Amino acid sequence: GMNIFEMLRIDQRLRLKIYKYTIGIGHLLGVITKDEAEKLFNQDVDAAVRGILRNAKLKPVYDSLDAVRRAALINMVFQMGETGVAGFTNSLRMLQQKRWDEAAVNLAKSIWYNQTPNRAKRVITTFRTGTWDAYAAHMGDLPGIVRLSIALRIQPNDGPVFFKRTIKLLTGSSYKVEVKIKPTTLQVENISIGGVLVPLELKCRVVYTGIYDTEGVAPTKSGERQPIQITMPFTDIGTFETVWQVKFYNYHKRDHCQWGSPFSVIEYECKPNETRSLMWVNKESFL
Repeated sequence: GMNIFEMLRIDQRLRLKIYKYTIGIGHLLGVITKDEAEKLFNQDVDAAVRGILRNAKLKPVYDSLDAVRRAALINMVFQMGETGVAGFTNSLRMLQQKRWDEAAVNLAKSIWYNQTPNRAKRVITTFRTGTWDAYAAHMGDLPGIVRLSIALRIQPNDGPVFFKRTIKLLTGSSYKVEVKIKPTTLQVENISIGGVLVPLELKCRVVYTGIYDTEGVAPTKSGERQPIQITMPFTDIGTFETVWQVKFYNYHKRDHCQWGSPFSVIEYECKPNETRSLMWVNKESFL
């Protein structure tokens, strides 16, 4: 009995305070309650279906679709409005004609996909298959988002780190690590960086610090890069894990870690889940 309401609860974060303007479960436009957000959400789903049915470009497609694929169309209209979705002229035709694979391929070429690829890929799987397969692993998503940032500075002079995205690191060195987490109540004890354990201590988003030691790390073979696993368990909400692509340089080639594109921080948007082996890592931004 999965349905559009639960689908949108997975795809659209809930906010009780205005944010860019927007509030509730993606209600476009200063503090509302949970029940009032839920009523607004139900009204907004209603408005999306009413907009489909009034629109001469969307109603015939909607009518022709099964209940599951109808939810995918409502999801798009909820996200971007009736007029925007009615602009998907070719894909709509493909859906009406039961050309599920062509529609799915065409929808993924859109700027919509590029702007919100995780949500778009789920919506597209729903159109393609007429099943809720793409939402199965999101059963149990926690309602909130986790934001965390990781920054490195080379000691002793708080020096910058550069990419070229391949991060350029120096062996035989010490880096100050800063991890900033929202919400501030979340707790971590350690981050592992390529198998190097970095104990983290809270100071003062909430800010954790440690020191990442690269003494004894082998330099990367010339013209090659390498992944390093990044792992940070949280106390209750699961484990953050990702890969960085890095090149390690020795003392003689240290000039390579003095030039390039700097990154002050990498920002991650994550979504915890009750039972998934790892939190969802939805966005990574080098800044």
